[PDB]
Amino acid sequence: AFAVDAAKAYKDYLASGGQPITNCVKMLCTHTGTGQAITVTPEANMDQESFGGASCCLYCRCHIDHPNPKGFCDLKGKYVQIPTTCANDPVGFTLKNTVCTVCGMWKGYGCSCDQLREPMLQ
Amino acid sequence: SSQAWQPGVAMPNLYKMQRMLLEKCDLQNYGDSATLPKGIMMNVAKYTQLCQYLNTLTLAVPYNMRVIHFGAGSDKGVAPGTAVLRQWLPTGTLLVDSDLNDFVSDADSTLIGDCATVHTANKWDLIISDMYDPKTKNVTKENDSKEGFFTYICGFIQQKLALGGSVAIKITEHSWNADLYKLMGHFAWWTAFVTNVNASSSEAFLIGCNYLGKPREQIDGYVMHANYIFWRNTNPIQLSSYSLFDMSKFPLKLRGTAVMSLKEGQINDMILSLLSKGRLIIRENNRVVISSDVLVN
Ligand SMILES: C[n+]1cn([C@@H]2O[C@H](COP(=O)(O)OP(=O)(O)OP(=O)(O)OC[C@H]3O[C@@H](n4cnc5c(N)ncnc54)[C@H](O)[C@@H]3O)[C@@H](O)[C@H]2O)c2nc(N)[nH]c(=O)c21
Ligand SMILES: C[n+]1cn([C@@H]2O[C@H](COP(=O)(O)OP(=O)(O)OP(=O)(O)OC[C@H]3O[C@@H](n4cnc5c(N)ncnc54)[C@H](O)[C@@H]3O)[C@@H](O)[C@H]2O)c2nc(N)[nH]c(=O)c21
Ligand SMILES: C[S@@+](CC[C@H](N)C(=O)[O-])C[C@H]1O[C@@H](n2cnc3c(N)ncnc32)[C@H](O)[C@@H]1O
Ligand SMILES: [Zn+2]
Ligand SMILES: [Zn+2]
Repeated sequence: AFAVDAAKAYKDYLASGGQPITNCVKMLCTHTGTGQAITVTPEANMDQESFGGASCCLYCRCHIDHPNPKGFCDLKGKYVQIPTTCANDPVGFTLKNTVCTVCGMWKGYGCSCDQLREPMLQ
Repeated sequence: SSQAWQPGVAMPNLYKMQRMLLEKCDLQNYGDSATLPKGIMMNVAKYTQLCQYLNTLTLAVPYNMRVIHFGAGSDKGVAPGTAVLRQWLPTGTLLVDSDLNDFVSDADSTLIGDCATVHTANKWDLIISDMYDPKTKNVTKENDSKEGFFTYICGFIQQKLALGGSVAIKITEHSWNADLYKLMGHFAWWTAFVTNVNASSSEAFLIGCNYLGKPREQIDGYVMHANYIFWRNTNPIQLSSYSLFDMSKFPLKLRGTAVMSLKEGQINDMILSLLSKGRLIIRENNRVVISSDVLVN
């Protein structure tokens, strides 16, 4: 039953006031993209910075197993858009926040689905 | 000068036609570093300018394009270069990278170990090498042709590069190989490219464009490497990154280049013509199978 929950160990390491995981590969883009959290190509906007998924993944970076029966990674081979105001800790940001299934934006940093984009059909 | 708004500078044709002797590479701005956009890594800027330049070439870009990238690892444990290639290459392109040391990558598949142990039964559409042996810094004798990983690449280009395929091998003043320059003569065109972000280094990417499998011209490695140092010594390049501030047309267009398996004898002058324009890629279209040898002892 023993499991080495890294996320909780990293949140505590940051709460203790520790320098976050650096060397996150930041990409060069126009900054005029959709704005979605995770994409197959840099989609940053005037308020975001795009990075390489694998370089922002705690599991990939720490050479540990991904929380999933098959052990599949959702950042590797993708590009994660991070708010310019949180770009100092891209890895920690992808853990403390979750993406939206409706618009794909970060909940709290782009998503506005809980304000009626459409009238739920009728 | 005016070549500051370009991603880099290519070795002029009149410099390749010379027959100079090898000499110490004395760059005028050696050590000077370039000003990069806030928070951008050096190898992200470098691979960006390299890709920006490749866009101007007659590269063959088919559907489900195959690209292998040797020396993709770094002493930071990440693949900035692979991240750029992943961005630049059309969505659905098969990208495989490899390094001597372990690292995290956005590649569809990563192999860890000496490129010597890397084996594959498939031909590739594009080969990118950024491999450099640190032991090269120990300059104790003449600057002679290096072997090591260059031996492998020269063989991998002949056995695993698809006709119409292109390459981009990174070299320096002391990190170079005679047989590598001789192979550039087996392509429809070639050149020594120098990124502006690293124009203060003797580094350059030898670029073969549209492999033909047969020599078009008789190049001499030692002489051609002497022509390069001479060009670099007599032509100081100013450090620039102005090409990095415009990513509007960076992605490689999916030219949908044709892919045919034409044996070894149906290669007439009408096909060599099609290979020399990136309109054709000659190789098998089976499933990609790669592997790394494990030395047990
Ligand atoms: C870059 N390049 C050069 N050549 C060869 O070299 C000759 C002159 O090409 P260059 O690159 O040395 O010329 P220049 O310095 O003047 O031009 P630049 O570097 O800007 O090359 C790119 C541009 O050249 C233009 N161009 C086309 N034909 C020529 C030509 N005959 N002379 C000069 N420029 C040309 C293209 O339209 C393109 O906009 C070409 O006629 C061709 O045989 C190539 N051949 C293939 N197959 N693929 C290439 O990618 C390639
Ligand atoms: C061209 N050059 C070489 N040397 C001397 O000769 C040595 C070997 O020369 P080199 O073949 O390494 O070429 P150069 O110095 O241009 O390479 P540079 O350090 O810019 O690195 C080139 C690229 O290789 C890779 N690389 C360099 N060092 C390492 C390393 N330790 N590990 C891994 N990759 C590395 C990187 O991608 C890097 O960008 C140099 O370390 C230096 O003492 C020079 N000295 C003067 N005064 N002026 C020069 O112009 C000059
Ligand atoms: C300049 S570093 C590559 C940096 C990387 N392209 C990046 O984007 O940061 C050169 C690499 O060559 C690798 N290398 C050197 N000799 C090698 C060999 N024989 N086989 C495989 N990789 C090798 C080193 O491990 C090193 O990571
Ligand atoms: Zn991961
Ligand atoms: Zn939403």
